[PDB]
Amino acid sequence: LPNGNYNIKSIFSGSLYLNPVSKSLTFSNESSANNQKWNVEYMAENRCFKISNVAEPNKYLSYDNFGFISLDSLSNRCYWFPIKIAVNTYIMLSLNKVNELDYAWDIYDTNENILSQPLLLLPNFDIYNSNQMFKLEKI
Amino acid sequence: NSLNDKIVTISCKADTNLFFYQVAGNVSLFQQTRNYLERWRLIYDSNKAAYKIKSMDIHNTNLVLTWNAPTHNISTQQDSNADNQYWLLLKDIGNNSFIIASYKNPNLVLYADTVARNLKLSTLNNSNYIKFIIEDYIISDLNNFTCKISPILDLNKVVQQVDVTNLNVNLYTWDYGRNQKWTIRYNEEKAAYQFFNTILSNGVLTWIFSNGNTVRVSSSNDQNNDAQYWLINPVSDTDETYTITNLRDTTKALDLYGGQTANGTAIQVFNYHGDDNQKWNIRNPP
Amino acid sequence: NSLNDKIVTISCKADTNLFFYQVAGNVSLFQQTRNYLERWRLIYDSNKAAYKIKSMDIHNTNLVLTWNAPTHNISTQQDSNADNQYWLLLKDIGNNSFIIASYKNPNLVLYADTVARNLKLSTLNNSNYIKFIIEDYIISDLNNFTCKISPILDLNKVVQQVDVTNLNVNLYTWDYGRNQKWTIRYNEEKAAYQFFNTILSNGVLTWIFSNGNTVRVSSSNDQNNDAQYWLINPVSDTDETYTITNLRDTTKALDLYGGQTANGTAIQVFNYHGDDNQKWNIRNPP
Amino acid sequence: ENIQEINTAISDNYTYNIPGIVNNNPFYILFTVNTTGIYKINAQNNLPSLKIYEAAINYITGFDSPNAKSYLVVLLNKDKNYYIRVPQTSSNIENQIQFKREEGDLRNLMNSSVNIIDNLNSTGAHYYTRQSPDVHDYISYEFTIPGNFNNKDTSNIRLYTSYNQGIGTLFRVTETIDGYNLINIQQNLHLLNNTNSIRLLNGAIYILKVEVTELNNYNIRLHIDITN
Repeated sequence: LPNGNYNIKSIFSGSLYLNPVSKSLTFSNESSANNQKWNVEYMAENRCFKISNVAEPNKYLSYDNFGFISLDSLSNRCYWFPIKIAVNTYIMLSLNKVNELDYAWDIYDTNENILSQPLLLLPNFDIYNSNQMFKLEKI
Repeated sequence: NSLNDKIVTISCKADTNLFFYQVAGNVSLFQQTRNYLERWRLIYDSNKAAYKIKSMDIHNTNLVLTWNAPTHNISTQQDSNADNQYWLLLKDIGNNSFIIASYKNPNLVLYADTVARNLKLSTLNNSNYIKFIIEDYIISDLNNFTCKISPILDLNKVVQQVDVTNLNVNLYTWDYGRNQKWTIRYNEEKAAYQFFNTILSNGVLTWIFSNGNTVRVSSSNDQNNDAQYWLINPVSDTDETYTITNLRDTTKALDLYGGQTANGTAIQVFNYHGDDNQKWNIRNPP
Repeated sequence: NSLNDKIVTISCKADTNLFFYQVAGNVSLFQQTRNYLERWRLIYDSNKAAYKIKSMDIHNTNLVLTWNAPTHNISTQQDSNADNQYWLLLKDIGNNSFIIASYKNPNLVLYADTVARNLKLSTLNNSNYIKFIIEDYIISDLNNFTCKISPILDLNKVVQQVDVTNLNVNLYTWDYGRNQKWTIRYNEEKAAYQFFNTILSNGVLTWIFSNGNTVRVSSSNDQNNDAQYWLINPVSDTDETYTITNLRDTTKALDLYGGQTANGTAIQVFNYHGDDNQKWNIRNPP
Repeated sequence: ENIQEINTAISDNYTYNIPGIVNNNPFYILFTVNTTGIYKINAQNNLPSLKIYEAAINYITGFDSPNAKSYLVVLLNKDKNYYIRVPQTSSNIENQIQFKREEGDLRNLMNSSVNIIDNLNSTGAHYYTRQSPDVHDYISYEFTIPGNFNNKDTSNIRLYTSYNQGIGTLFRVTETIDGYNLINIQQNLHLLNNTNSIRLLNGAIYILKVEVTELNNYNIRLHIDITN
């Protein structure tokens, strides 16, 4: 996964884009703004990726003590371990085991509708959970 | 078809002195008010198997507990019957507490932020911060309430025990005496209340069916007497007014002898009639 | 603790014909067997406020439902009282079903894969795949069970209705007729059962209390007669033997007249003493 | 045919730049590995395809089809020598040969060339002709099912051979920062005139590893017919 700026999308929708809304992360209508742009940087020492918001470049995708993905300053919670499962489809694990499991970005859907859902961090067991699949589109 | 349409208070297992409190669209956690600001009607939708939680606010009558998805915030918004306004009420058996999960995303449940005094969300875990006590508002208001009890025919009079040794019960003018105050206790098992007189450690208001129609207080370490127990029913469209019916014989309401607003008038039971010497004001002693 | 030590079956809200079934450490979803392979003892720990779900397997006596962390798989493993062997039983009120959450990680709950016919852990959603029916195993076994009923004094004879027009109930040699078969139905509200004779549509075993100790079949569109309803209590050490007591007066037990075993012998009610003529085998019709 | 040499024994990672002045001729690279292990070897964009030889000199794997994309996955012993035949770059852009030690699932692919298939844009018939490995030797194919991926949309894939009999193993491919992950989804697939279809996810990547069990033709021709 090359370094650079990406849009981030759920496989449930090709027209909804990851952005912060208050302290949550959600997928929204295309804005063409910096807040839908994500700077992916590989970290050689731990073989993971940190992912910062272009609009707020000192804030990274992280997670809180409540099960939500968040946008925070750098910490070991900001390291993501992706599993590429298709062209530019990924499962995004936290680098750290959480509650001694793999945990992954997870977006809840109601009949494939994700509007207004917050992105959460939930257990991962395999590569087939649709709610854990995300598109990284270079742009 | 058990909680549906019930008006309840909701308090925190992590802090039983904090209740869900609503003012102008804002939901917080606040001490007990015994008024509509902390009352909620549970409105069941049978096809969703989930509930709307609706504020009994007398000014804005259409506000329901709402998750402001995708944020961490909970507020009250106009009822639009939206998924973010429905909640699964999951009773944790053995614990007698509830988890309250969002219908819109059942992985997320209410979390009591007791330091911030407001509501948040969390995935499920074992902490007390996601457990809640849901109680019929009358029980909630009266349980462990220390009150004074007045006939509506003379508010300045009061049901009293006579003294620490004379365990008889008569009417007398309010003088703030401990013999004139009652700590109400709800017994979840018998689904009824007892009135503990505060001049005794274990003296409770007891219908002495033996001498027919009369009422004294006596020891509460007599264990299985269902005349030591009472039912309290709100007189319709009041705030403080109730009927008090005895457990052993629910036709037998607590009665002010003859309607006589006078000192020393006997307190007894009589057959129910909805008639004014059988209505009572239960209030905080000023 | 109202569930502590209870023996239950657990079936799928998604497919009520599928039950949790255990053999040699494997948990699967299987059709009803009415035997120990589908029975589980709920074991409460008050400190954790969570339950072990212990298989009633007769050979391996210490197997409990276990989450195979970090995978999403479930199995039965030896009981070591581990957090991954404890479960929160969360009753979804109004839906009469349970969500069963891992105590080790309540983010995850049991999910029924009805096409692989096994269980896994899953995050929450609003589907019936995460909802289960937990039922006392006797109610589970007998509810909607079409049976024949025999006195233990002679298992070759059955309690029968005489014929379609003759509503009397007597003892006769088993001949496979529908007047000799009964469909048991549990009434949720009454917490009691009826026995519908299969030769009729709405005819139930009834104590004719206005005629002393007589029992006959009569119609079940007589609606509030407790005399139409029965308690069915297992006899210890036995798989098929029950005492059957009348809901109107539980001291009245289904009774074989005299303990006589001849064809035609009366079936009646009598004061309960637990003699052999008040014990009944409820069995599959061969 | 100028033989060049990587004098230093390579380990884990190595990149060798084609001079460019040797592109007008088939040319060889002599090398050895620091430690015995399974290596992925390829040109810059898997182009051109490479051949590898053991040094007696013995052909191991690889072929020579012009404009055919491929990479080699081979078990290399630190005791022996190895030759890489690079074919004619009839286009004077400078190429690079990449050597990488594989510690993960790609080890399932030794020893074989993996053909990059990139013309599966639709339903219908497709086939691919390469020089056939001898009996018990392997040839692999990495392809992507046409369509957009949604973990639901799916196509019927008929995989078969024309003349040679072969046993196929089908893998599902995912990728992390550490290279490929492989899920072995099918085994023992008899390819010669196989009439069984397989439903595979649209937009997903798969690898078919084929073991030649009967050499009836100098070439092996793999058919991937797609229906919906």
